[PDB]
Amino acid sequence: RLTELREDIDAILEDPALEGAVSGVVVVDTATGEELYSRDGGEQLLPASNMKLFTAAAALEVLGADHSFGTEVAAESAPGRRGEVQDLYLVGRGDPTLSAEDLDAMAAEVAASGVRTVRGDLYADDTWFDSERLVDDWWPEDEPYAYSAQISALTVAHGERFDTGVTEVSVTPAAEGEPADVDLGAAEGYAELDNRAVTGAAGSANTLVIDRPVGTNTIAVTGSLPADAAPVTALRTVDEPAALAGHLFEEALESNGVTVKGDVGLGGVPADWQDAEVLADHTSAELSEILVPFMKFSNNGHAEMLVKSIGQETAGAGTWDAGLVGVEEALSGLGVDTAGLVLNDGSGLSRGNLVTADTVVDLLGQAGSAPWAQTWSASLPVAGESDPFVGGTLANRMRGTAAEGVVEAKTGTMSGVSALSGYVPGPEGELAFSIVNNGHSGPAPLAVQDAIAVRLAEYAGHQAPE
Ligand SMILES: *B(*)CNC(=O)Cc1ccccc1
Ligand SMILES: [Mg+2]
Ligand SMILES: [Mg+2]
Repeated sequence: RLTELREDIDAILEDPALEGAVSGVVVVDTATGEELYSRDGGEQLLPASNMKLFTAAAALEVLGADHSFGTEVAAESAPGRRGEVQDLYLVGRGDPTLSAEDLDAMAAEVAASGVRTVRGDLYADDTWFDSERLVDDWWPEDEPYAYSAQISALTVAHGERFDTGVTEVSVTPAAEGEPADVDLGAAEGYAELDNRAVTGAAGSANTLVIDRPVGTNTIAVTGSLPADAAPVTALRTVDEPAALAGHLFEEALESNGVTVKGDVGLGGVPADWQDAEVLADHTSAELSEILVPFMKFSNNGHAEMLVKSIGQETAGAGTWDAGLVGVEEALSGLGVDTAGLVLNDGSGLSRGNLVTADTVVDLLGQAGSAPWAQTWSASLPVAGESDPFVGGTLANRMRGTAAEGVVEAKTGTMSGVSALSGYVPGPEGELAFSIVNNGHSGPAPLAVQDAIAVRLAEYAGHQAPE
């Protein structure tokens, strides 16, 4: 029975899609610790987004399932009879899920506290983290896209997925020959527009490009939207997430009757304030809840914020340097052997990251008997599950197969790197597996990843639902 399985997995790895590819494959029955499969379990490989497994584990260890994040508004002193304060400070402390609406709720609190005029400047304070926005080796041609958003302590999160530091751009065709209409979303009056996009003849070719040219804050739109095309929308990153948080907050104060006479800028709360008057605050949901939209959709912004939050917890330094030492420690503390790990970021985006697959499986072991096991395993995408907040990055994979509704795993794909790692729970035993692929040159071996995962779910004692 165990011998049959071993051969099958051999055959699934004969796939011509894994040509020129090193491939780490490890499976461990978790109730015994018996190794069911190993091939190159100790080869170091880029993990892409599976690196998040490591980050998420550390965040629960260091910050707690119970941990929550805060944002505050501060003046040097409370307002008086005339309802005047000088400078105002929006201070964010690494909340990954802060909305425009939470900003509006805070704006109303500022109004309900009796401020009617900010006479000075409004300052965006994100100094709870350092201002290194990007990891060193992340690719500049990549910076305009959501998963590559700049990192900050004070970032406005968009939508129910809480994609941070981005705005939504919408492009609507007009009459043929006229400029397309461009809508910059949140970032209106913040980010510059360069619109060269035009409406083309009805049923012509869509050639629309939406860019943020490197090292600018300008949204350059080019190409031709067909008169009859549906409205196009895209999430693009902005430069300086906090500053936009600031912008959006002035707008909210205006909408809540509180006038600003000054400027909106980056600024830290001065040291020489004696006892700041906190005029408004917001608390995020708890980590265990935030884990869900982070892990299901693989949120890179969240990953890195989390790392910088670990560096604040273990050292009081919202820094990649400190947080990464933080994660390594936490994993070690977990009983994980971190010899093969090289940690260069929390999202997996960096090509300096390295893992081995024994290591990943190891992590899955330890995190499995952890006090916070259920909140951990509940954040993993569940194969074939159509509801986006259950399925996640596995929603439209392994449908109609024994894997559907059972296999919980994290995904991870970029050029030449793909990974799948997680649990196959079943009647037989709760299995834990890791599949990491490097070298391959065509499409990502998702078929292969699937084949294995589906075999395991059967080995564990599941049948395809029909
Ligand atoms: B974690 C699931 N995400 C992805 O597969 C997209 C991604 C993100 C970061 C690194 C590689 C791939
Ligand atoms: Mg605006
Ligand atoms: Mg089943």
